[PDB]
Parts: sequence; structure tokens; C-alpha cells
Amino acid sequence: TSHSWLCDGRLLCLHDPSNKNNWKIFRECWKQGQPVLVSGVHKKLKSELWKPEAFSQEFGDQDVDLVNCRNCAIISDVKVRDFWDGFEIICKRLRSEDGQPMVLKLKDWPPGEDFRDMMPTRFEDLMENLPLPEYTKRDGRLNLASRLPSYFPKMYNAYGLITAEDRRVGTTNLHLDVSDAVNVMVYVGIPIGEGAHDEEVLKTIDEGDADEVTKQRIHDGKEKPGALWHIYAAKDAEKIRELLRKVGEEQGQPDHDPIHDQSWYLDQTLRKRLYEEYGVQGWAIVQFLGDAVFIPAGAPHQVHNLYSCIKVAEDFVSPEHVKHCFRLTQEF
Ligand SMILES: O=C(O)CNC(=O)C(=O)O
Ligand SMILES: [Cl-]
Ligand SMILES: [Mn+2]
Repeated sequence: TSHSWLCDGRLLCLHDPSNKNNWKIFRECWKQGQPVLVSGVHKKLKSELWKPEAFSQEFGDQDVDLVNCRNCAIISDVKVRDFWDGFEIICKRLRSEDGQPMVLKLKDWPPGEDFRDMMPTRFEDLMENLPLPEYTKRDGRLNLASRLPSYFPKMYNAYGLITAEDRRVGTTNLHLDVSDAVNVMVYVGIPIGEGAHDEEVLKTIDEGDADEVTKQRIHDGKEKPGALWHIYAAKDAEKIRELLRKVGEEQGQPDHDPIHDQSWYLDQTLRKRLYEEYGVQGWAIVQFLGDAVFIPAGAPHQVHNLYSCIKVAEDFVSPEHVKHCFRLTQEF
């Protein structure tokens, strides 16, 4: 079974998403609470379905709210095409008071459980090509999601954050989710209208603590980097809460939950600190076009888009983690 290791030997990378024997290798990492990466998923999909132009053409007239990733401001009652038309074409992006193009995220779209209903062909294309299908598919035999009683697909679409100032901002702030999930990068858009940003992208992953083999995927492989993830083991979540309670009190704090508050992005400062002061070393992961990231239930994580990303995630409930999922459901 074709695979290799990233993050200095600590992250499994599976290279063939439809290899039936994948579970054997996957499960050993997964039962220890490690995330897992599967590359090559884009090569299985119907490309034409996962274009920003197609999303604009087909659903542009819908009403939506957006989020400015730099200041968290909400842009109320805008149109879907406003987002998608500026995904790669910088001059088409909605502008702040100062007339500058904004780095934006599309909020709650599609809304509710409307994905399957709103996008049936995309739904079938994703689900027919998810890796580890017995775990990940709604009706997969190791997916307990639908098999349990009432006590246990989402898009993440946003532009990139490339500046030096941007490096301490999250596309999605540190949080955890209650079930297992797989997050697939189905499209990476390289924006035009400000010239090349390759060196900023590279300095951002380096400062994000990415390993040398991850960086060869750019230098040698010439792969298109989508997003930079930091993921932590579910067990390490309290040690991370402890750090953030303290740091927060150093600007005026309650015995509350910083991870649930989803207000923190761990920059290179706090990550060195979390490691030396709490022993906690996470996984710095660059998600390229076609990479599927498996995030264990309750494993805290944050995301920082480098370029413009179309991501689609499927939740599931594995036997290995079904106790976590139960315990996380009650606390949440
Ligand atoms: O992609 C993002 O911005 C955030 N993704 C997730 O939080 C996830 O898959 O759980
Ligand atoms: Cl499987
Ligand atoms: Mn998440």
C-alpha cells in the first residue's frame, strides 16, 4: 500500500484513496488519536463540478452573509456571486471602507442540511470518491453515525491570507468538533491582481512549522498549497485550555472554555510556548489540492488558508472513537 510519513515521521500520508487495504494502516494511527492525510482525491472527482465559476453560475443569485477574516466583521445580505466572482479575481472582491479588497469567508453555505438537496450531483461525486469509504460514507459499514440512537456534508469556502500581518490570523480559529470528519480540498484558487505570492506562502508555512518533506511537495512536486492546519490530540485539549485561560487573563478574563469560544489562533509564539511549557506538540499540516484531512472527534484544530480554498467535509462516527463522540456530545 503506497504511503509515506510527514511531520517528521508522525503523520501518515496515504497516496491511493481507493486502495482497499488503506484501513489497516489508517486504523493503527487512528486508534492512537492521530490525524491522517490521504492525497490524490482530486484525481477521482469530476473537476468541472468543483469550479468557483460553476458555483457562481448555478447559485449566484442566492442571498448570503460573508465574514471578513481579518477583523471578523460580518457583511450582511450580500449575494453568493459576490463571493465566488472574487475568489480568484482580486479586483472583483468586495471592498472595505478604504477601497481595499477584503479576505472573505462564505458563512453557512449551503445553509442547514441543504447540501444534498441543493447539490445532488456534487453530493454523489464526493460520496462516491471519499477515501476510507466504510468509515466515511453515510451508509458505510464502520460508520455508526446513522446506526446509533439519537445521541451522537459541510463546505468551507474562503479566500487566502498571505501577508506577514496575516500570519497571526486564522481562516478558522482553534476549535474542536464532536464527531470524526474528513475534510477534502477539492479546489485551490491562486488569485490574480496583486502579482505572485509564492515567497509569502512559503514563509508562512515555514513559520507555521511545516517539515522539509511537506515543503518538497512545493519545491519538487509543484503542488498547489491550499491551507495550513494545526491539529492537536483530543487528550491534549485541557492542557491547551489551561494555556489560553492564562494568556486571556493577561488581558482581563471566569473558569470558561477558550476552545469552545473559538477566539484564538495559535501563532508561532504560542505554539513554541504550548510545546515547551505544556509538552504539547501538534501536527502542522499543509493541505494541498486533493488532500483529505482526517480529524479525530474532539481533536482541536485551526485552519489558515494560504490561497483561495474550496473544502468539503463529511462527518462520521468510527468505533475507535465512539466513546469520545458520546462524551463530546454531552459536554457540548
Ligand atoms: O477549512 C476550514 O476553514 C475549517 N475546517 C474545519 O474546521 C473542519 O474541517 O472541521
Ligand atoms: Cl475502508
Ligand atoms: Mn473543524
